[PDB]
Amino acid sequence: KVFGRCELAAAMKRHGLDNYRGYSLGNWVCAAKFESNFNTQATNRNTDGSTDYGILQINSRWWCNDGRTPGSRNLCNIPCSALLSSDITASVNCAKKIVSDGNGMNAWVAWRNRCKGTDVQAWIRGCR
Ligand SMILES: [Cl-]
Ligand SMILES: [Cl-]
Ligand SMILES: [Cl-]
Ligand SMILES: [Cl-]
Ligand SMILES: [Cl-]
Ligand SMILES: [Cl-]
Ligand SMILES: [Cl-]
Ligand SMILES: [Cl-]
Ligand SMILES: [Cl-]
Ligand SMILES: [Cl-]
Ligand SMILES: [Cl-]
Ligand SMILES: [Cl-]
Ligand SMILES: [Cl-]
Ligand SMILES: [Cl-]
Ligand SMILES: [Eu+2]
Ligand SMILES: [Eu+2]
Ligand code: NA
Repeated sequence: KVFGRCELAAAMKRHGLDNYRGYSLGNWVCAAKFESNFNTQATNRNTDGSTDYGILQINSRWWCNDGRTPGSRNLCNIPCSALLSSDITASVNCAKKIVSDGNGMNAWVAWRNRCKGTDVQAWIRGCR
């Protein structure tokens, strides 16, 4: 599923991402934009051979099992394929663990590089 901007914002908010670990809603929407362009079906290989899955591009090196990432952990106890669902419940639940891991949203390199320090509130501009 490709989410609308305000649609995804509404969904993330309902799942409790709004100011989760102090990260306001726009931070989360902004991250999704540059990780997946709002597409729950997005997958991308990383150089280390792990794969990123879903709206928030959650890595198979640590967070989910895809069965082809050697020496990896499945810390959200979930098959990676479940992060591609049009229901973002699993991604959001997993993202809460990731963001709580110590470095906050810096875990998403694209967030640090493209969202951090910017006017992220614009990402929820006009949404109810
Ligand atoms: Cl957009
Ligand atoms: Cl990740
Ligand atoms: Cl694996
Ligand atoms: Cl393969
Ligand atoms: Cl290896
Ligand atoms: Cl594990
Ligand atoms: Cl599995
Ligand atoms: Cl949803
Ligand atoms: Cl933090
Ligand atoms: Cl990670
Ligand atoms: Cl990441
Ligand atoms: Cl800005
Ligand atoms: Cl801006
Ligand atoms: Cl915001
Ligand atoms: Eu990646
Ligand atoms: Eu760690
Ligand atoms: Na894994």
